[PDB]
Amino acid sequence: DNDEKLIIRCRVVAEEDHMLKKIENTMLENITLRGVENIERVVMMK
Amino acid sequence: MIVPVRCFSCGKVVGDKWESYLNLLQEDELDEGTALSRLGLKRYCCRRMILTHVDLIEKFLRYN
Amino acid sequence: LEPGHAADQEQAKLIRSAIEHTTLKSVTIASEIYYDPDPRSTVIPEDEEIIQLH
Amino acid sequence: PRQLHNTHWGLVCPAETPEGQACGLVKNLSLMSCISVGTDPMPIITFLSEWGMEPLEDYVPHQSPDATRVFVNGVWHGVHRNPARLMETLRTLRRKGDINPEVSMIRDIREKELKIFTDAGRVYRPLFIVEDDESLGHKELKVRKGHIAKLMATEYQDEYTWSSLLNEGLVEYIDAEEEESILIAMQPEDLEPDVDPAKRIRVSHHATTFTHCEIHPSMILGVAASIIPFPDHNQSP
Amino acid sequence: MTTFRFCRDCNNMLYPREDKENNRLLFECRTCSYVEEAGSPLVYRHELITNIGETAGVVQDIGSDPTLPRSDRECPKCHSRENVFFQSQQRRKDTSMVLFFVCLSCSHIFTSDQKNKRTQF
Amino acid sequence: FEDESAPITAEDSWAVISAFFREKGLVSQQLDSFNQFVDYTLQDIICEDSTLIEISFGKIYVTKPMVNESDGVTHALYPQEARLRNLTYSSGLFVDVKKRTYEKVFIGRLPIMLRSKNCYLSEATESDLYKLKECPFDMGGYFIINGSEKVLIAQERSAGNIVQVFKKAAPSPISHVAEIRSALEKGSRFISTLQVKLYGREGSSARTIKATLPYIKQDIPIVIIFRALGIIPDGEILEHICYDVNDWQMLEMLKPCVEDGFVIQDRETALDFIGRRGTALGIKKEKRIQYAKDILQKEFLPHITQLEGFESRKAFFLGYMINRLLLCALDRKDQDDRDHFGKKRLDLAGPLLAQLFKTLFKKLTKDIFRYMQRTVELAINAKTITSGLKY
Amino acid sequence: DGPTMREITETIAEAKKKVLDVTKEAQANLLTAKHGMTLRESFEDNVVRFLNEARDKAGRLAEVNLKDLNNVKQMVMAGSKGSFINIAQMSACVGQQSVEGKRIAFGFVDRTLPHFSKDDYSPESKGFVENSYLRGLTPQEFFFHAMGGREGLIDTAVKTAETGYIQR
Ligand SMILES: [Zn+2]
Ligand SMILES: [Zn+2]
Ligand SMILES: [Zn+2]
Repeated sequence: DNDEKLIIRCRVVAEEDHMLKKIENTMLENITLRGVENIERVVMMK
Repeated sequence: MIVPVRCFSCGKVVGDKWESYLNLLQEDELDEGTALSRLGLKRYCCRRMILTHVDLIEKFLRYN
Repeated sequence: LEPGHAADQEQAKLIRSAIEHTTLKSVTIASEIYYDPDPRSTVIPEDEEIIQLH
Repeated sequence: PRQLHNTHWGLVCPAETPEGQACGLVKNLSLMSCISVGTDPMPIITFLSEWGMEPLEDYVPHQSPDATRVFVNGVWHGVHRNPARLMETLRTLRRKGDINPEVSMIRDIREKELKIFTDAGRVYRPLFIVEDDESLGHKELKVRKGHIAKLMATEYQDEYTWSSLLNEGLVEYIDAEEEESILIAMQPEDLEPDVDPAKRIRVSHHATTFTHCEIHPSMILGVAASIIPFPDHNQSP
Repeated sequence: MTTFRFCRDCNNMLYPREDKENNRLLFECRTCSYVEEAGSPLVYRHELITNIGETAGVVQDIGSDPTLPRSDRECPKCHSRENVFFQSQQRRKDTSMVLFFVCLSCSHIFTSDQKNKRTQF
Repeated sequence: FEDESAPITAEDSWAVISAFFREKGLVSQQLDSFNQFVDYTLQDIICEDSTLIEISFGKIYVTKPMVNESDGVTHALYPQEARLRNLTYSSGLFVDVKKRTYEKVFIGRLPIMLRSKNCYLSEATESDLYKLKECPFDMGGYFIINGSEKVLIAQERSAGNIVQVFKKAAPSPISHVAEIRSALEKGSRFISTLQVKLYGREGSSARTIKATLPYIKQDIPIVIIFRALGIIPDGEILEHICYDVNDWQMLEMLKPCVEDGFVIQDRETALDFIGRRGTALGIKKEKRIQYAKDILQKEFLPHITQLEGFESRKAFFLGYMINRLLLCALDRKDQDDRDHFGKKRLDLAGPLLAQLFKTLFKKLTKDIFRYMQRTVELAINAKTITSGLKY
Repeated sequence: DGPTMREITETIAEAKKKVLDVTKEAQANLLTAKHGMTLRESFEDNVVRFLNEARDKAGRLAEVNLKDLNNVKQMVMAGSKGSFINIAQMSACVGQQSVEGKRIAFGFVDRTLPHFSKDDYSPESKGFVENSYLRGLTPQEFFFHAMGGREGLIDTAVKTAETGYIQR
């Protein structure tokens, strides 16, 4: 976290850049980080 | 169609002034409002009578 | 918010972030695929440090 | 389709529409709109390649990347490398009659496109043309007082006409599409460079590049709304 | 920032291949028996947050476009005060409303973006 | 003496506007469109399908207006009388026919618009109008059919020939499409739709593109369409689409397109894959191939050319459209505004009655080839045209 | 009153300056969004607050200045007819116009009408009407109020028909 740049670096574990680029889309879209499905914005109000 | 005989609102005869109104303008060169006041039509109700008549008959009589 | 904690601006932040849906995608600036064949060192200046932790 | 859209400015009336189900879909042409009747493209086409248009078969995008794509009724006929030459001549030629006045030409300077249209059913209107220069310093409308008097002598003899106005490059007809490539002044005084507390506020000419001026704003209306007095003092409905 | 290669002989695109022994990157073709070595190890990029295209349109003739607003800003290059200016031409919901100015003597492009991270445009 | 060079002022606009209206009056939209019909569209309707299988029509004259009588017969008809007798202010049509061997002439009544060039009242003066019992103020631009005065209302439609792109909502498997309605001033008005589709939503898996051609019952990968036209190598194909070699963005977008069409590497093949999607099992290859060639020469982007040498022009235009779509996908341009009036056309009298009188002159010319397919060996139904008009 | 209209005119002037700084502020990228709301949305929400808070202050201004004998006021007073917004629009300023909840939108490319230059987000460009009905509208104003107007006239036929079917 100190590191000044955030970087994630991924490899698989024979035809290997397809699985990469689907893998990538799973990454980017079907990973829930924090939060509850379906709740797209939340706003505070007083 | 034709000058109306009286002011709608006051009764003043106004049917006997159209000839003259128009001679006052074309023959003695008066502007429409000094003309109308010459004819004695000094309330706005009768003014409007002269001032806004439209002599449509003139165009009706062109048909045979 | 829970009865004690309802006029902490900072406890309703936390609550908003425990709820609001968050994917890798909202945080990700770019992705890339490189040929970097030797898993013990690297074509990438910048991840020398990263790698150098294993 | 029911809403008034910015692009009906000046071609359809912003007021006259029937209530109900037609609302919006029944329109009436502005007092001065017209609609093209179509005219054949083939001199334009031919002129274009006299003026340096390159044909699609020779086009090599990789070797002419800066080029302007030229379309005529919706066909890509090729590319050109000085469209600004081309366009200054085209317009000259339509402002003297040699390309018909109801033809439309647009150049889109950043899109690197020049689109011309010569088909029927486009609706249009006239505007003044505004030119730098003169000599006399600023951008001025091309008509001037003498043109007007020739107009009015003609009126009073009841020969200078409408068309004399188009032929001389003083007025030109503009359709919605070419309206997007211009900038129009609302009153001729926005060209020259203590107020009556009772007059309406207007916010000035922050404009040195007009290419045209409206003839009169009150032409945006149609037949009916041209009969209401002071419709600029009424709620819209 | 991938840059895209084609067969010398066929003009078809090339695809990456690992040289399994010597641990290197090749581009081969699928039609020919053409191969060549790779120029970089980058084979693919995906910008979720992108600027390509902010400055789409800046053309030699930008200054004859009468629609464009103009300002008396000065350039960083020419010390000129003849610009035309526009907003991002990306067309995002998620764009900033920053200004890009085009110097009409020297053709240099410059922003009003106080948080300028950009070298080029 | 006041400078002739002087700049005008706001008052002076009304002069110009009076001048506009003295010349044009208030319904030129009506008149100018009828007159161009009369003068130019008519005749052009006869010299598209002029000949059959021999017989070819030539020149047209149009009569002044007149009536087929009850008894004492055929007579100049003024608009006043057509109104009062429930008549139909019409004139008639005359071609110039030719018999020529290979194994004047009335043809009907055209309702004429008042104040057009062909109606008596355009030339008339004031006086003449009063004698005729026509008010000097009437302006024309309507017809009289069966005595009732009848106006055509302009109709609004989209223009043709225009490329529009569109995003498509959420449960759809296409995400953008691009679409043109291709069509003609000369030929007919045959209206093919090309659509160009980008498959898969924002990060589906290989987003591809493919195009829907007419009579072809599968969508065809766009690279296969470019090879069927003749542009074979990835390299040249992408070049008609992405006119900037440093847009790595777009070209990365075109990769799955290139894998989609990697099975077909020359134009015969390409023909054939398309040909097969248009013919039945059985049909032989060279007949397939030519199916595909004919679809593409005749029914794919026909506003460009419908004749033989014209492939670099369609390839480019297909390319451009794909460029359009991508630019929208990549979020550099907005989806097209379907409410831009500049993109609309309004159809009046002219073109409405040419929908019509072309449609029926093409019944009337097909009734001629049945004086002829059934002749084992100047005999024409006139009315069909007269009453299709008036009806 | 002449004094009141000078105060109305400034009231209005002040709001146009506040939008101008918001503008420049966004144009230097120093504006912040707050949380999920875009930048641009943030900007709009702000200039429309500003312009309507103008409209309103300008009208309260008028309302105060007019006298007890003011017959419009006498009607509102009694209840019989007219409200604030009426006084306001007639006498001080008609206000921001809008179509689907937003400022007049760029129907031509990057602009609301060809009498403006591109990228113009100012009041006048996207639909504020400064004037009152007494004073009358400008051409531009005129057209954007009718855009607005129109939206109601459709929204009211759709209302009335949606409404009758529910009722039954
Ligand atoms: Zn009286
Ligand atoms: Zn090869
Ligand atoms: Zn510079």
